[PDB]
Amino acid sequence: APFVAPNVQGRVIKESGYNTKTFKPAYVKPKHVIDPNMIIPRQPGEALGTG
Amino acid sequence: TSLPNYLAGNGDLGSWEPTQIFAGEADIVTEGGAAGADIEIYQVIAKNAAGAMVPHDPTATEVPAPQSVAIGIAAQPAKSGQNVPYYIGGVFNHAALGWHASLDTLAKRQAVFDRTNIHIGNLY
Repeated sequence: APFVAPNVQGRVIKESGYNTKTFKPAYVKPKHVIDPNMIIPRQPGEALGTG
Repeated sequence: TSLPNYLAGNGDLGSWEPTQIFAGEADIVTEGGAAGADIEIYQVIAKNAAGAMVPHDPTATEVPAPQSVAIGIAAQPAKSGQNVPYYIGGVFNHAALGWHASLDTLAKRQAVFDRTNIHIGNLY
């Protein structure tokens, strides 16, 4: 605080102002197409011959 | 500091009489600023060319120098380089204030503050 001789009126103190921020999210779209080409082939667990 | 005094003597302690500063009810405005010279309480003070408070000095020179136009009444004493608080507005007893030489009569002591918020006048 300011030292002010008791005679005189005193000093005028100031203030400060705030701020803001703003954000939009991004958008994500993975997709798969499932051919027969991908359903048919043998998957590892399957036995040999008669999968 | 050490010896008492044994001789008889008179108790002439001291004296005091008020310094009444105000002679009116205008607005009492005050500022503060650096001083360019030694300044006493309630001295009338101008601002030198460098913008530092200086005791008022009429006829300070072929052109009036800025010490020559009074700007306020020092509210507390200060040495050079120090900050002086000082009045800029109000109605002030001309007798309480410190004045330059040859700025003797109240007719002059008013003319020095002929427009500002400072007015200078008698007490009754």
